[PDB]
Amino acid sequence: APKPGKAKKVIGVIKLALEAGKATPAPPVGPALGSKGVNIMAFCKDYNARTADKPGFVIPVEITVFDDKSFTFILKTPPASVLLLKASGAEKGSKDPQMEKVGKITIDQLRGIATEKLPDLNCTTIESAMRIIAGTAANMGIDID
Amino acid sequence: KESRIGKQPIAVPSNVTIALEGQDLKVKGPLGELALTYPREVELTKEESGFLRVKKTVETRRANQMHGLFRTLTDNMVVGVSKGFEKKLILVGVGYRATVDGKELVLNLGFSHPVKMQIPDSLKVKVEENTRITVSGYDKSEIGQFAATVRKWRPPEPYKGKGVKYSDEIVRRKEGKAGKKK
Amino acid sequence: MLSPKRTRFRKQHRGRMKGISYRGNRICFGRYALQALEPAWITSRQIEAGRRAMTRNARRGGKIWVRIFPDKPVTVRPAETRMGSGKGSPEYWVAVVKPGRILYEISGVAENIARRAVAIAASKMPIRTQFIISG
Amino acid sequence: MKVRSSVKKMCEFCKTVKRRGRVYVICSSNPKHKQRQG
RNA sequence: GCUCAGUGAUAAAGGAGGUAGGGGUGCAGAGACAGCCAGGAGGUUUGCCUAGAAGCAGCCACCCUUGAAAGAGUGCGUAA
Repeated sequence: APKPGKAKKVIGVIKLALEAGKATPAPPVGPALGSKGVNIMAFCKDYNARTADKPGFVIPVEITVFDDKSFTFILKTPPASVLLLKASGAEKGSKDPQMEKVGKITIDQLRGIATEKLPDLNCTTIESAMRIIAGTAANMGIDID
Repeated sequence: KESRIGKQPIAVPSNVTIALEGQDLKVKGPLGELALTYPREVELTKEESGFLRVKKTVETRRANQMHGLFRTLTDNMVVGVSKGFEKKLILVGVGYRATVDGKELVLNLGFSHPVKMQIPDSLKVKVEENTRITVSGYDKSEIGQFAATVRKWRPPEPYKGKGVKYSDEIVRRKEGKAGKKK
Repeated sequence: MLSPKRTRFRKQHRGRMKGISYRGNRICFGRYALQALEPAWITSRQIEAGRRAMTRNARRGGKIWVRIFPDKPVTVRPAETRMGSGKGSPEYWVAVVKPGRILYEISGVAENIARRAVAIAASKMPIRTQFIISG
Repeated sequence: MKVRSSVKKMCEFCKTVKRRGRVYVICSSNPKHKQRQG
């Protein structure tokens, strides 16, 4: 494993898909990690604060509770799907992969997405990362130049 | 899948001495002495090297049924009269407890009357806690069979698992509630 | 041993399954195949329940071929005595499935997927079936 | 245990052992797989 | 020489390594198989649909990366 990171896992962690600046509503985040331990009142302020550096998309949040009332979380990179939708300028993917295409992306696009979304992909070289996300567009109906 | 036959060389330390005469090998040790009768058509001798030897008449598929059988009835007695065997029994549920009263053991598993279990020969029973029921024995058939009778009363129900269960027995707790739609 | 036919003046005698002489085909279409051992009166409700089952475990794949065709009609007596010959269409129609002849054929797929496919198809057949391959 | 004529194994957790001329199939996974005759 | 069924002194489709004989094939001390110990990862929480379904209702897709090994993947399970 040339890419360190293999540590302890499975410790009662919850993962959601909230949007940068969206966590105040009760119905949404409410039922989510509400009976775990973390207070619904908190997190929200500490969420839209760190995600304020780029409000406009969804950022993978990792919530991990403890034996106390406190809590900790880490900000990750957006899905390799939503990114291909932004570069292609489309709302949703296609209904039939390959059969129907919704948009197309250049090599520079797939390359830029692999870089921005690198500190989350388990790879070694750059030519790989790009090819890793390339297979994602081939599922939502998005051919590459 | 499954491989081929394989003998398990189990003899000496001389903590167990064998003495065969006629289709009846005798097993001794620091604990006690066991005896088992074996059918004919087979021979057995005590090698000078220090290993329980056993041979067969022919290489027929039926011979393996015998040779591969007596092979164990000669080793289970060895470790049985040396290392010994002790089974731990644990109970679950309120009101369930184990208490000894001499040579007999009494239990209370829902039954209106306290059931009693007698202790046979070549077998010993001890109860450290009202939840633990250990029973030391020499051989395996006795100590084992005596474990089925003490669990024959009321086994662990697939809802809460109460009554009598072997040590580290995964009864696999199953949800009793039904009708729910995933 | 039947397939979709067309309207016509069909209404003749019964017939009689003779020796294996006639039937004795081989494996032309498809990789593997399936033959019979003893002649019989295979109805349409059997071939249809066997064909759909052949592709029931596949769904969208290769193609099914039928190198057979029914002929010998089937007349049955209602419940009365015997005044004349039967109708010929009360229940259905059949033919003759003598041994040596080929029935179902599968190809364009793997060996395993084409093996279990014939299995269920054989269950639909009232007469015992023999599994083959090629050569 | 369901009688039936054709027992046949159910899941990979089936050993299908013949006992007293009667082929049985004990499954430690789901008792529903436990069949008698076959 | 086989059956050890009392089958032979009724009875099918089908099911089961109960069992004898003959031939051949795959893996195999660059050490296979059963068992024991450990790993079984990341994007993809994938697309579509759905109140929700993140291997595991269903439809389509089912490629790629890091490696000794690990399929967007079998069975159980959760409202998810």
